[PDB]
Amino acid sequence: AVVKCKPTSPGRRHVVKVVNPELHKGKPFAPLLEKNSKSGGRNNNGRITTRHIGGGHKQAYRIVDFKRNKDGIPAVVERLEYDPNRSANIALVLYKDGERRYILAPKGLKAGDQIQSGVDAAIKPGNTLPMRNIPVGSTVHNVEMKPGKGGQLARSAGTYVQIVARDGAYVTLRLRSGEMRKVEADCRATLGEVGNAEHMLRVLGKAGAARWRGVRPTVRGTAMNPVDHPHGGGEGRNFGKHPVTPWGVQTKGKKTRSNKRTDKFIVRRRS
Amino acid sequence: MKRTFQPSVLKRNRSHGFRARMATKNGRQVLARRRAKGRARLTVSK
RNA sequence: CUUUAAUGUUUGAUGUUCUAACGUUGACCCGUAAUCCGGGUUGCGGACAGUGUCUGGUGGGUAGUUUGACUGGGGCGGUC
RNA sequence: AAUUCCUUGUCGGGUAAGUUCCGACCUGCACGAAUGGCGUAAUGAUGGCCAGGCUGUCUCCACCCGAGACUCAGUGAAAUUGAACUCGCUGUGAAGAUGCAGUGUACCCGCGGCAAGACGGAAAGACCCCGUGAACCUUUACUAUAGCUUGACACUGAACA
RNA sequence: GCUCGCCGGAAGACCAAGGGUUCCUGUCCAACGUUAAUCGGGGCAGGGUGAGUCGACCCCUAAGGCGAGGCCGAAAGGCGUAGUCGAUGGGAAACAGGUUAAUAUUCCUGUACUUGGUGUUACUGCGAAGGGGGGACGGAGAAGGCUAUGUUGGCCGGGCGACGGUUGUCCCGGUUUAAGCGUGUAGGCUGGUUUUCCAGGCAAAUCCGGAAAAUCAAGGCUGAGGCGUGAUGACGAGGCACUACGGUGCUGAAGCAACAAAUGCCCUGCUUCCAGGAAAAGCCUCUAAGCAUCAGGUAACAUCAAAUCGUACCCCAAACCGACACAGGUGGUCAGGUAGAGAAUACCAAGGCGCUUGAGAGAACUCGGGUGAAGGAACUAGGCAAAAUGGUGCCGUAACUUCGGGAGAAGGCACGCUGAUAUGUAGGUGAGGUCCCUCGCGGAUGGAGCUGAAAUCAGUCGAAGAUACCAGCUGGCUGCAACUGUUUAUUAAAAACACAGCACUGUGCAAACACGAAAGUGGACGUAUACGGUGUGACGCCUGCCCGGUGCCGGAAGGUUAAU
RNA sequence: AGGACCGAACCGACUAAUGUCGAAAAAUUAGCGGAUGACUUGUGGCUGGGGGUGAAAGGCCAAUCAAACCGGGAGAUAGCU
Repeated sequence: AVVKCKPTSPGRRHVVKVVNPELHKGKPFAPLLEKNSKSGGRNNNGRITTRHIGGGHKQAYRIVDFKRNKDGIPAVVERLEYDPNRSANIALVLYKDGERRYILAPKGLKAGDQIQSGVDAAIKPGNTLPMRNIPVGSTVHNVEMKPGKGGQLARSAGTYVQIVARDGAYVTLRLRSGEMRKVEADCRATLGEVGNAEHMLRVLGKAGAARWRGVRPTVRGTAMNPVDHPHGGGEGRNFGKHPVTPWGVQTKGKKTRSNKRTDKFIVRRRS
Repeated sequence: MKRTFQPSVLKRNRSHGFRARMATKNGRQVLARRRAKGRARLTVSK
């Protein structure tokens, strides 16, 4: 529910909250949780290797199942739980034999649905099955790149991936970025787009509402003095250069992909 | 106002004690020169 | 000779298949009550990638320095 | 105009009087559309301007209460200092004289005050220039160079067009 | 010793951090104390800190540290797996009274408690680094039941009062009591109960989970306070004797009820929001190999063990950090009365101090104040500074607006006490009595007693009734920046930075990017509704023309050109 | 409900006066700003010198910062005093 707010104070005026009554208010499922540090955007050396990261609210990791090992066992969806790591909603699912797991929640998947994995599963939103059995021209998500490794593509909320063509050994996927790449046909994928499609409509209204997400303020390069940033300087609002990074690489259009190892698997780029 | 030396005797020993020097290469290199001029209070301890 | 099509040959450029070098930050087994790492089977890549020596280009990202004198103070102008 | 040099432009309002302020005019030295243009309610220890109330801010200060100053007792500093029997004036002089010349005036020494001078004290001027002095910063200054990139050989093999 | 004065959410009382004998006593006054000094945080001699329950040590882990091997690196070394450390966190248990010149939840008196060992007795499957349960958790708000505690009454002692009155509707004091043990309440959570099966919990499992069937509709868990015992004890005002006249010794009354009430407790609850809110052990339960004659398991009873270290004292300061006995700095706990919304402020209690130079004088001048005729910004760069405004209730409110705001806009009227309404109301509280009882810390009714606003009317005093302290100046026009925020510690708080929002652009995961010769980490245990970089800066209207130059992107006809 | 409002603790530092061999190598006094949040605070960690960190001033990094501190090259050099 894209609910605009009433302007009873400054900052509250522009806020939009996506209230969902489908979520569960209670405490999450305990033994599938664990700790998760924040690390402040610093590596093991100690230096800050990623700026603006830090602060924020303390959050706990929910162990989610991407590989979908349980093939053939039917499973029932218990509830939906908010996850502060993903942008997408996750679902607690209970199996026919007793194991409880988490999955990424698809679009039309309310609590009370029936899903399973395996090759003989019906092509219905929620199941996961190897890509050589999914019909060409179908929307999937949680796509693995290597067989039984992951489930990597189409994980953020409201996304999907279109299967296009099958030439025997490989299958073409029109990705979310308008990019068609090929993958090994033995990988698995989960039908239907992922849920929480209205995540994009969150506007945050105030300045502190990005701080407790863990995102610190960013200082423009033209604000600093020229020993810091390669824009710098100024006797008052002077730029005069071409826009580069803080380390002197051009930022306003400069193709930085250099792999040559995965170029054999793609067809087009960002158009 | 708040001066620059707030003592904390746990915090002093962890960074200027004995084993704080002996755990590193250059820290043992200090105590070789500390012994050479005969420092009585050789490190800061007690 | 100017042209051209075929043959023969020499010098290279691409492209396709293979796998045995090599990659694997895929799975599984063992070392082992261990998400490192080593070993093993298999799969996917594959003579690419990546690395070394040499070399063209780029390179204020970084460093060492240069930026003259006369002059009715200096600068500008003019001169040597 | 936070932008207008000429300039206090010109006109209207505000005041007895307004180089500021408000409103317009366009003649824009030298505004202008994400180095954003013009707006904009609320907000501001924000800049300018006007009004009411209020007052020792002022006309022009008066009195009073305490704390130092002041006298006595006890302890007891400091910066500065070539030596001093350390006057005014006109002049002369490395060119603004307690010290030279002329001349005047002035018993010896405290105390409380004030601050004109001793080019007073403090800080080897920071401005200015000089040094074949230094540091940082910038760039299409010069030479380098990490990085990114090209090709050759190597690790590196077969087939096949 | 007598008065006087100041603090009293401290200038009181406890601790941690940090000091290190400064604490107590006898002793001396050279130095030290900004003066003297018989005094002292000074010198000198002695004395002083007692623990199964407080704390450390300890068992457990967070951030993070070291890191066998290992990966990497000219070298030194870097990173990291197994592990092993690291509290600011989680884990067994004690309170009341007394005692010293100096210590105490440590000694003593009284009353308890905890986990172990050892034994014997009773019965039985016990058994892991393994499984699971538990431990175990945010922010905000609303309450409701209570206590600490206060006030009044009763009661008990003591007084009847230096000057007018005061045996009474009079004045002063006291009315205190723990841990534990027993009770399971206000209230909170949850449907229980037995039997069968199963590919889940890296093995196994009677435990966890799952699937049902039957059975009953209850059981269980948590839980402040209350009341019992603890305790016909202890304490206790006041007396009695002695007083080195310091204080000691000895008996020693009442020891109840009512109301008010916490930010403390129930509550780690409960509702509700999104920003989605540590781990591991102790604890409980399940089994593996293993032993199943034993061992071990619980229960009972007797005894044994609980070692070591710290403990004085200061602790918002004369003892710590500031060179000083420096107007500065410093985390936590306790928090009484009257007025007040209140931990503000004012006056006081407990308790603590008068700030280590005084005595005179009453000049200018300076600092800190108080008052002022008439004028009221004429001052000045400028209303800087002062003066003024200030509380509550009701009435009353403009342009504009993003419909929230503006707004406490501006402005008005009423506030003291006394009596009546009403021997103190509305309201809260709740005894006796009476009815139920599944028979209790029960429910229903009952209304005594206590407490008690506020309003209206009638008077009434003063110049002034929000009287003290305490406590907004207001309006109008415009600049800039949307906003709260942040910033030059120590001359700049701003229009600067930020910011939500918008856009361009990079990036398909072994991502771009950053740290690092590298290994590897961060990005991210994320995956384009994502991440990085850049520029603008809410919101509204919009965002024009120019691609030569410079960069980026794409192209291949030709020129040119490196090692080779 | 709220980076809501008034206002102590607490955190901050706009103005004036004082002080300037100070009580103080930045404070006192009379006001002032925030005060449920991008708050503030305790104990312990992490990041280092051409490096750190930075809601960005070239600020801060032990009273030191347009390149800390200590030792060493080193008795640098000094056409200057």
